[PDB]
Amino acid sequence: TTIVGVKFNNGVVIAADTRSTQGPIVADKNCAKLHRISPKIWCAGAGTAADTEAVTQLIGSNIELHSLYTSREPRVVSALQMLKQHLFKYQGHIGAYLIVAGVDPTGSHLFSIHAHGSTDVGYYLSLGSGSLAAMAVLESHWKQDLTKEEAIKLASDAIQAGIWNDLGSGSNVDVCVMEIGKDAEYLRNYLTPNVREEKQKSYKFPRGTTAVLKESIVNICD
Amino acid sequence: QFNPYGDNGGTILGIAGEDFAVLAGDTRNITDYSINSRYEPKVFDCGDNIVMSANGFAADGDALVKRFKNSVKWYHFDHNDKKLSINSAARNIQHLLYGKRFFPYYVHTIIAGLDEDGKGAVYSFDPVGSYEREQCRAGGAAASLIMPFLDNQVNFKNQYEPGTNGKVKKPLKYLSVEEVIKLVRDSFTSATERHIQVGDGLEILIVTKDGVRKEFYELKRD
Amino acid sequence: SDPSSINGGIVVAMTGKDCVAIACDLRLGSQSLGVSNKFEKIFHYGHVFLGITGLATDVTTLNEMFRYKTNLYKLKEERAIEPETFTQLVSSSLYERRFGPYFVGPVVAGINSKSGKPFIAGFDLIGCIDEAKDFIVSGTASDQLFGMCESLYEPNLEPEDLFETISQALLNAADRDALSGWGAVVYIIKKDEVVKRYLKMRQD
Amino acid sequence: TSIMAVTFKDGVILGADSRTTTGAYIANRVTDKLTRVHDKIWCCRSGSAADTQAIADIVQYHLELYTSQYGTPSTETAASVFKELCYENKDNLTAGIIVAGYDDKNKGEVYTIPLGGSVHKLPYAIAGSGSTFIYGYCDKNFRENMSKEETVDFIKHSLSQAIKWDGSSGGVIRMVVLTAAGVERLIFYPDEYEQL
Amino acid sequence: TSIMAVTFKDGVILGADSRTTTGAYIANRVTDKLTRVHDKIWCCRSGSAADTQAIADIVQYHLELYTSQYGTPSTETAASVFKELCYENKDNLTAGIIVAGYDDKNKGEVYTIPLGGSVHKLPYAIAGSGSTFIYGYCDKNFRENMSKEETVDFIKHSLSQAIKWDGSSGGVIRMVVLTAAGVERLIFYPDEYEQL
Amino acid sequence: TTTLAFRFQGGIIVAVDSRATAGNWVASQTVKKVIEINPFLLGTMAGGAADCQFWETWLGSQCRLHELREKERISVAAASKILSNLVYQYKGAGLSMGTMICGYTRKEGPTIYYVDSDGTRLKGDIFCVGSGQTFAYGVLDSNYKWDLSVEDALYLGKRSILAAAHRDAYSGGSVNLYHVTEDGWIYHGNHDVGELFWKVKEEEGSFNNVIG
Amino acid sequence: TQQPIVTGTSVISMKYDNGVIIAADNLGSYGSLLRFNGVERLIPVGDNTVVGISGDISDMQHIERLLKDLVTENAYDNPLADAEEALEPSYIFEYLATVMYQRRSKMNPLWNAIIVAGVQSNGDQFLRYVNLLGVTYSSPTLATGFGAHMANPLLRKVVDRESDIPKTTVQVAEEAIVNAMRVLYYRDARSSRNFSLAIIDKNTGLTFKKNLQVENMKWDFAKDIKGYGTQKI
Amino acid sequence: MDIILGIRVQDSVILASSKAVTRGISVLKDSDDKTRQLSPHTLMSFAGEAGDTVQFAEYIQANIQLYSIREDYELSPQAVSSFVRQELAKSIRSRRPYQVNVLIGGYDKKKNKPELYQIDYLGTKVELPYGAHGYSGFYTFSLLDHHYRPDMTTEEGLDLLKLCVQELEKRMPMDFKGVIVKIVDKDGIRQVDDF
Amino acid sequence: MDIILGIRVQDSVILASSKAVTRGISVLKDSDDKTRQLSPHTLMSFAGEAGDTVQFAEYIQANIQLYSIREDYELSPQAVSSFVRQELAKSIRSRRPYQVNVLIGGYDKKKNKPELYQIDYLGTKVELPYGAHGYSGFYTFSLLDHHYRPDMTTEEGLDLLKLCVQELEKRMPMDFKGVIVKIVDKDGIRQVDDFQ
Amino acid sequence: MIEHARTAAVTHNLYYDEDINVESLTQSVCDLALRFGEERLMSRPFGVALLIAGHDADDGYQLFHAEPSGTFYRYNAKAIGS
Ligand SMILES: C/C=C\NC(=O)[C@H]1NC(=O)[C@H](CC(N)=O)NC(=O)[C@@H](NC(=O)C(=O)[C@H](C)CC)Cc2ccc(O)c(c2)-c2cccc3c2NC(=O)[C@@]3(O)[C@@H]1O
Ligand SMILES: [Mg+2]
Ligand SMILES: [Mg+2]
Ligand SMILES: [Mg+2]
Ligand SMILES: [Mg+2]
Repeated sequence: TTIVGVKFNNGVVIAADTRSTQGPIVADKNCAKLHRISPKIWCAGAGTAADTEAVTQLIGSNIELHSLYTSREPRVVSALQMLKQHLFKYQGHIGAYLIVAGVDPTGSHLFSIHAHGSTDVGYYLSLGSGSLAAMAVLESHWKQDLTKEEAIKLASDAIQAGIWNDLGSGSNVDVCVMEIGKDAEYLRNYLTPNVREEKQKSYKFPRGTTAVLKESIVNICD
Repeated sequence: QFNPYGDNGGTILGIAGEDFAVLAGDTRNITDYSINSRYEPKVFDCGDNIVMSANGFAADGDALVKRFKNSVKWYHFDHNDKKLSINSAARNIQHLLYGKRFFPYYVHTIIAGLDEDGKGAVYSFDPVGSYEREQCRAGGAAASLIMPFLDNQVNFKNQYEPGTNGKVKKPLKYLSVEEVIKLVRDSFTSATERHIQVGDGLEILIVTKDGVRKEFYELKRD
Repeated sequence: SDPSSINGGIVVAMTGKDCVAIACDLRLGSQSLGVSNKFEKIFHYGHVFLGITGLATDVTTLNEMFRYKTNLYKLKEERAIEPETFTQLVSSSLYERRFGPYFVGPVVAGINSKSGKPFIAGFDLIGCIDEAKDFIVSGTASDQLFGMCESLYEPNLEPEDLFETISQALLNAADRDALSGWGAVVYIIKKDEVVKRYLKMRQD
Repeated sequence: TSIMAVTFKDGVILGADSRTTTGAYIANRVTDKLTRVHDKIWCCRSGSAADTQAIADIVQYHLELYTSQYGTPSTETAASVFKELCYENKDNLTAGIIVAGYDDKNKGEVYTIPLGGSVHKLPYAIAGSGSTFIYGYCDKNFRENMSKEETVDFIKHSLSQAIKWDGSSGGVIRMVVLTAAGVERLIFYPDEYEQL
Repeated sequence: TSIMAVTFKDGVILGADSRTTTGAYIANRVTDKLTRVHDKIWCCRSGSAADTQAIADIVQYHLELYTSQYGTPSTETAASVFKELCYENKDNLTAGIIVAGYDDKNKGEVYTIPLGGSVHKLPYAIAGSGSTFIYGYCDKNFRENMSKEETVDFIKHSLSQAIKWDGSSGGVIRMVVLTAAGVERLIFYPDEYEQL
Repeated sequence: TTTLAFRFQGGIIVAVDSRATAGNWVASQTVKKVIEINPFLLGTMAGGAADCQFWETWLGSQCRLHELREKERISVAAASKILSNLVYQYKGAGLSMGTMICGYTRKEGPTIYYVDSDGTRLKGDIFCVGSGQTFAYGVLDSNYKWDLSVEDALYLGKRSILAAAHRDAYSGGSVNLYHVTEDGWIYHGNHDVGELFWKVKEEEGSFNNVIG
Repeated sequence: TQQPIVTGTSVISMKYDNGVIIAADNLGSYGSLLRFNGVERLIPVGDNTVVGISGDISDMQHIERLLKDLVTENAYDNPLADAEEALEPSYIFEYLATVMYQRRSKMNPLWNAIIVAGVQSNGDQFLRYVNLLGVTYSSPTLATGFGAHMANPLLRKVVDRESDIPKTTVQVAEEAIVNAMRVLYYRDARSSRNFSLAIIDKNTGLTFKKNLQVENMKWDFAKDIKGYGTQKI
Repeated sequence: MDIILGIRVQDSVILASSKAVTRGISVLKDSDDKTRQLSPHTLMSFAGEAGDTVQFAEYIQANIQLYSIREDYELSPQAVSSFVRQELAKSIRSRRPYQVNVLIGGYDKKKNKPELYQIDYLGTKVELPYGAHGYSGFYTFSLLDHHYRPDMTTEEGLDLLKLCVQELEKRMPMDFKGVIVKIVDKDGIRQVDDF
Repeated sequence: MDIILGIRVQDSVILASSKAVTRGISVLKDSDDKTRQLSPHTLMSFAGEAGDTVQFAEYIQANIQLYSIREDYELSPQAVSSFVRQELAKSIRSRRPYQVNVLIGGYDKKKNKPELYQIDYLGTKVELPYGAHGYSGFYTFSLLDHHYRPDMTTEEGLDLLKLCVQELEKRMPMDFKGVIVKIVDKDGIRQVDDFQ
Repeated sequence: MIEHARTAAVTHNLYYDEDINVESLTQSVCDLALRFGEERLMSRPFGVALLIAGHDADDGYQLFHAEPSGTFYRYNAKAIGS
């Protein structure tokens, strides 16, 4: 997994790969890792995928309840504090590492949360297996006062570095942009550089190839 | 604390034909979740129409290949430049491997060539030298992913004649060199798709009664 | 001694043109010793199908619990549960025991009654949803099934062809696994017709 | 991690580095290791980032409630809150915290709490991984009732030596000055303290 | 144990403490941690007393034989002998040795050899348990081509701070000055360097 | 792995499977677990694959050496004890081999020896070694008779290997069957377990629990 | 050697149209302590080979002595030590790799990762790697430690395949190497701002630059970072 | 361990259980009935950890008897097997789980059919024509798979169990001191006088 | 373990040895003779680790036969017992010791007296009227201590051993598949045709 | 000499799963001849000549004369002795 977040002058972008692996085996070649805590607060996950998904959904539900209670737009600091307190409560046993970006009434926010309950703030962040490779791109190409397209390109290039030079990442690149004045735009498969080449032969078997002992219709209706 | 063994990934496959043999392997060499090289060949021509690969610990593989090449050199020197038969090479490799029975070469070995009758031949060796001649054999990381596929398309396993209701099995045939090349490329593309340690490139050595030729094909780099 | 490898078994689901398929092995054994050749792993709730691989007792417990939950769901909503809703239910039920997990690998398959969309999904022992459109695999021969599927599959398969493909994949993966085999079943699920066929394979 | 707090005639100054590393990889090189628990009561944290952040958040909550109920807390009160949280949960916490405050009654005060929850009031306190490398220098270069400029220089030199020798420390030197005039944040970049 | 060696314009000076402890008990409080391997080549020892003593005895034997055969050895030669003995037996040795010598050609030289047998030539070298506490001070107070008095003062202050902070060091500060004039042995008692 | 050997009036019957596994992954099903030591001596490969194969081939070389030195066929006891002494010299070093050396000599008649990596050397009449030794033992001990014909003894060995391959998960692939008389050994074919199961089920009326 | 003591961090190297470039920091770390500076980890052998060693510094000095002895032995009874019969990079590599694999096989390895970079007699660029396990691999970009994780992506963006080597200039390769050194200094706790860099060009020869420093560092944005989430001052 | 065998012949279920309980190097008893009559037409044989077996068996027995008294009705063998499987599945993840393996043999009067269930200490239930717990199966199955016919009579099943017991007495490293054999049919549960 | 029993009657020594060899969960053989005729008037029964038993027994047999051939004389049972005890005592401190327990039954023709020796894998030799190796003694002794009389005939000793075998077949968790019984008297070593 | 020749033949068979060539066997035997002198040496050279006949697939039928001089010759017909 390779996830990155980059803040630009008018908001924040996050990006991730789309390769979920069960050990050395690729389980899903198009697993979206960008989750939605709130309509304009998103987060990329790494580590125990089930733990990340579950804590993100729980904090998103509680944040939606909080917004319906306070009649105010959700805030990134609130999701940050709730995630951090829960993770610290379970003493890192929830193996979730998140890069949480968002736009709220207070502005743009980009943070990172670790499984044990620590949080970091920065303009560019990277987490996951390829987090080093992506970071190599970031530290090489990040500057203050980035434009939207500049930050998008930087995040996509960091994710591409994680895809090419890290065995834990690959496939496509998902992006989510959150600008101050607009809605959040979730570009699923923003870049698809790993299209599979056409197979050398078709393996459509001639019907009747498999030996069948007995067939019986099963009534699914009631 | 010093572990004298390491894993470099990789996948090799050898298919024996009627009048030819083919030994192919991915050109990717890795360590943990990082890529060490995208073209470090492991399928070597050792002369006398004998191609050899020892996939696994790259150091042990290189050592075993070097020792076998030296053994072929000394065999030519000591026995009137007699050509080394593939079965003789297999027995010599068994003895080489079992020499380090208690410090095994952490490599699965596959050699390919032509037998004394001019037929294609492939021999497989476990790390300590248990050897067997087989029609098709894959070894390495994606071995578990390729060996069943071969059973379905090389030996026609579980494939029965259409319309015979599983009474008559599929008639076995000798696949052409083009067919085995197709099958090898499809196997390696699928391995690149589903295995993180396979990709970058596929190098095929084809041993016919006219000698050894090469065929290189690009693979996905994720 | 691995709780997922004491009893053994394999399940694989695939999709095609307006159809899905879900297949499983029929083997149950105490490691080396094979005990039962009639342990089917594909259960059905309404028009959704669930194949569970892993520790057999957890498989049966999950089957019973999900039957319970789907029955209560139908009694409350007065409608049959859809594959996506059941997938979410399986994920939530699995994660509910995150620190005391069920050593299983559920796989859901079906066709959405209202939209006709073929839908398959997989899970790990803690409920991580793996929603692939091509195929989902689980069991002791997960790697062999992965190879067979990534090699044989091509999208938009008719039921009679998807059956052959999934059956060949399951058989050639089970013959490469010592803890899988002893029979196999394949369900071909269409919008209004679901057929179940027992396969003939090696009993070793 | 290299942290310190020094009391000078006008108040107190906390100083720290900005390098938080997971092993040998610099996870964050712009970390703000100076945390505010009250308007003029700050803390330098060392050790488990999660533990230190949780302790600081709980102390800030308790001090906000104390402010709302009984007025401005003394530096000693924040020190005791930190001490309670660290000592009672010593078997599950890995945090060493220096607490520096300024109140017109007691001037400026510094309390260091190492592992175990012990609390020690000191004129100047140093802590963290790099502190071991500047124990001598500080003891040879510390004076009481210093001025703002010389106290900043002392903290800068100490943290520069700590960063130079301890690989676990680095980045930029951040200082927080608590005086009657208020709270001032100073930053010194590597191109400045490396040439010292 | 706290040991160091400093090169000044007239030659070199080795300095050490005198506290050898078996655990928390001060086994010997008058230990002579400065050992002579040649007339103007000495070594400061840290670590396993048995290992350091055996290494020093074997080095003294080899240097005596070198003197008998090929004349007076260079400081680098004794450094290389120490390096061989430590590196080849790294799996069975726990010793860190500083070697300081004076020869009219190269003036004074200092070679520190830590664990593992690596040899590093330095203008001034520090080692031992207390060294970690004086890494900063020394780097801030060391200068090249100092005078004899200034070198003695530098070593005295560094070892005094190390003794103050490191409990494994203590006793009296022992120094050996190697110059063209010869070998001088200096001792400084606690009642002197504690007030520094 | 399941290997069996038993002596009867017609000679010796040897029957092995062909499955080699590394855990749950069947590495191969074309393994030859009967090692043709020489035209008169056979060995069963149960245990460590490379260990058994290498050391039984070395045993064959030593038997050829003995025949060159003494101008006389080596006795089954002699070769079995050679292998036993070798493995005892390698005892504790990590070898794992449970093999049966079977032969038919003029002095000894039909003779079967069990030699294991622990140095145990046992002359016997009915021996089963491997993960599925229990199943073949059951079948044989139930249906064994010294007065069996060559055909019936061959079928009994094949059926015991079949039962083992069915129940045992680590045994399977194919059945290799050998018949050893005084004039040497005779190969009686390689029978694929997949088809042999259905044939035996239809002809024997057995394996009723399985449906086909 | 069973446990490294004084350790050397990353080493980086790449190929360009006319040769190779290698670089390494000048830091000897005593674990977490940045104990020694000015420790040269690039060892030149002749006018066509540079060996970059990362790991146990004692074993690095042992390899230095071994390389010097190899040069001395190749000088013996060799009137062509100046020309055809001079030490080629491939010879030095293969020797070091044999030594490393032997030390591994004896359960007493040289705790090092070595990158041999040079130009052969025929002008071909030689870049190869060995480690304490004896593993050998060659790629247009090669790095050790954190180098292999961070510098390799940046350097591969310049030369992803062999076909990119003829197009890459010496200036591009040197700039990429300097950028990789800066990135390592950013995100490697055991890195040093002072490093050394060797360029082996089949035409220019061996250029060895010592005492180089990381320049043009971006640290201003650190002033805007406040707290770890909710804090503002 | 202890020998627990079961076979399902036409209109009957035969259960065999070792008579030996040995703690240490001394065989404490050679006449142990490792079965519990759950209901007049359902018997359960048990083996495993000392103490847990008898406790779990008597607990299940009490529960089944209470159900039969409350509803004035005998639960089908399938229902009893499901109940025992749920009990064992709840046990496996408890503080101290039950390490007991059971064979349930019953005669479903509603179907007039014999039913045999094998359940382990983990809660793995299977309905099989022949079943065994422990190492016993490792031998017995090989015989049964060959000599079992679905239309077998009760005497044929007894002879088959005798062959299995002979094989166990030959190739087992332990002397289980014979077996107690019980037959469950439409007329209830009876004990073979001598096997 | 394997059952190894021996009794010494007025004019004979009777040895009982298990017929069962079991590797794993399968009894490989039910007719195993766990004895080796060392000399025409001296037999030795053995039990213990697989392989070591037969190897040690045949080694002792070869040595005793070589001595009897060289000196044309049969060594007394005491000499053979001392030799095997010395062999086992040398074995215990070797790299891979012999884990074999033996009972030696002989008839000293020079004394015309029966003699029974018990030796374990450690080299602990004792001359006893009745002896047993393994758990067997834990039962058999209790019988023998009551039912053994020095003037017992060979038939009385056989009946006593049969009673011991019955008790073992009753209260042992193992089926040793009967015992092979051998009688050593003035006329040599003979085997009882049937003992059950 | 005969023992060494037999051992070399069977060892080449074990190592290469093939029959040793006649010339190779004759050379291996001759290699022992000059291993004499004053434990890699013996007291005296051999006092016997050998006619080594054989057949291999490479050179067909072959006859060799092997002397204690370590030298061997291929004869179409050779007589040695009195
Ligand atoms: C073949 C007929 C009967 N014999 C078997 O059938 C047995 N061996 C095998 O399959 C495979 C062959 C193959 N090509 O896979 N051997 C290895 O892998 C080798 N292991 C290795 O190199 C390793 O250490 C790595 C961890 C593996 C990559 C050789 C070896 C080494 C030490 C051993 O103690 C054994 C085997 C061993 C002994 C007793 C029984 C078994 C063994 N090993 C098992 O795996 C098995 O259990 C199986 O039964
Ligand atoms: Mg890949
Ligand atoms: Mg990648
Ligand atoms: Mg199978
Ligand atoms: Mg089977």
